[PDB]
Amino acid sequence: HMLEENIQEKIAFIFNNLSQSNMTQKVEELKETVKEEFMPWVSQYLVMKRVSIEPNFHSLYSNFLDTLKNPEFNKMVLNETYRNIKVLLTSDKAAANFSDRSLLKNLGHWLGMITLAKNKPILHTDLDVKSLLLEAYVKGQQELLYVVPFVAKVLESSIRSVVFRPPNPWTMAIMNVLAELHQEHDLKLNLKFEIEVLCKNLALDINELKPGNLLKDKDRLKNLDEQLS
Amino acid sequence: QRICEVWACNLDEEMKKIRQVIRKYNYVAMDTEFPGVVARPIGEFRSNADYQYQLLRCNVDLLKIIQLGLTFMNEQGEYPPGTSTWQFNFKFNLTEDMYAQDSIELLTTSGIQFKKHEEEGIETQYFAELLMTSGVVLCEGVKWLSFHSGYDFGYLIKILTNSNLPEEELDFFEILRLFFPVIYDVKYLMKSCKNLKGGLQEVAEQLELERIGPQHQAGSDSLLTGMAFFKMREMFFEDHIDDAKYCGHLYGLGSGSGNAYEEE
Ligand SMILES: [Cl-]
Ligand SMILES: [Mg+2]
Ligand SMILES: [Mg+2]
Ligand SMILES: [Mg+2]
Repeated sequence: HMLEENIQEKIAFIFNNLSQSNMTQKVEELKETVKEEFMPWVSQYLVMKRVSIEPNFHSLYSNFLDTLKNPEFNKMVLNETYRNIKVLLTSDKAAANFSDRSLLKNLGHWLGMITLAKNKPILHTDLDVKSLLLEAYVKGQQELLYVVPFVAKVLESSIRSVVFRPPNPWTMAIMNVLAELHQEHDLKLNLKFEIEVLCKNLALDINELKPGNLLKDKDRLKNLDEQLS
Repeated sequence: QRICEVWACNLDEEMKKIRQVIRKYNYVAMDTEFPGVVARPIGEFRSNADYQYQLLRCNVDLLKIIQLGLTFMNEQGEYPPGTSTWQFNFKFNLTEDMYAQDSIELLTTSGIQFKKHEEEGIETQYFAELLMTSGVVLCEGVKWLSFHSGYDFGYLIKILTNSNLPEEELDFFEILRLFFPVIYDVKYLMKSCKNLKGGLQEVAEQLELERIGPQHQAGSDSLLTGMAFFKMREMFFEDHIDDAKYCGHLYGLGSGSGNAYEEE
């Protein structure tokens, strides 16, 4: 529906069958059979129609971007990623919306891979992860459920990065907010678990983190720049 | 209002501004102040090829930064309206920390308020956290201007990595290039400018520059560094600098091959 069906299936076929071996083939297929002008749309297709739903192939799709070696395209993909994360983060949330949360998680994982994993920062003007967590904390369980798993997924990609790998001060700043949320008595079972798992993935001892007293600022919580709806 | 003084209480507030000027002003001129040098590394001899770095590492791991000064500029050497230079003042405690006696006296003479630093100084790890995601580091497009600055970047790397510096000089540059893709060390460039020699203040005088603010403080030094670059670029380099020739080479260290330490 975003592209006329002929041009649509043409690029659907590039990513339809993708592998380690046919990688360089498919990257040339794309470079020739598709016009440069459609690349912003190829970038939407990749983020929305593939990456969002199939987390099993994120390494492949990342290898693709690597092989393609196109920075202006890589930039498009990063903006598309942020745009969609925004839509979901400012959506009408409901207990029932499992699908929306799944998409946000995958888009989180993907964001980690194309920024952190590649020694590039998640810019404060694009996304303020620390404030997202605190805002989630004041708005409710629902918002937390939408946000903690999502933040976990993006941080998973810090271990693979000489820059953000612990004990990076930003990475550890985020981890310390999570460590404080984990101390909260009425934090859903599944999110205490999600946070625990994240520590093991980063080879961290949850108990050695240094929780702060941010959740008690109140005055600060009242003045956050909202990133949620 | 040309040079803003930053402490703990107004760091968050000023980063908010820096976050924005970096977009339009991608040239960053920098200088630090710290308690000098107190030691020579054990087991290393001056004759070693990497001795200058090993001497840097030895003292940076051991001592705490006292001031960072950042001055923002653009392609043509213009400044943003209002403040163009921020002077970050870091937590420092003369009872607890280490220092070379002379440096504290010189820094004191220059106007450093050591008691205010002890009480209202910025924590360096919190400062790293905020710099990390501000566009001022790690991002392409930005360009760092410096002066005899091996030790300056050693502190910035120590702060951004929250770790001791890498054992080997090779490794220090690898991680250095990630945080700071493009660096120009005016004192390095000066090795190609007949009749330009000396410290920052001396070079400032030969180039007929007018220093704004207190000498031997970071903010003012960074702004003078900034001026010395854009003035030197037109006068000796025809308003263009060859990356392959000059980018990334810090004065006194092994890249671009004579003391790394900015003696007085
Ligand atoms: Cl320090
Ligand atoms: Mg200096
Ligand atoms: Mg050795
Ligand atoms: Mg100085």
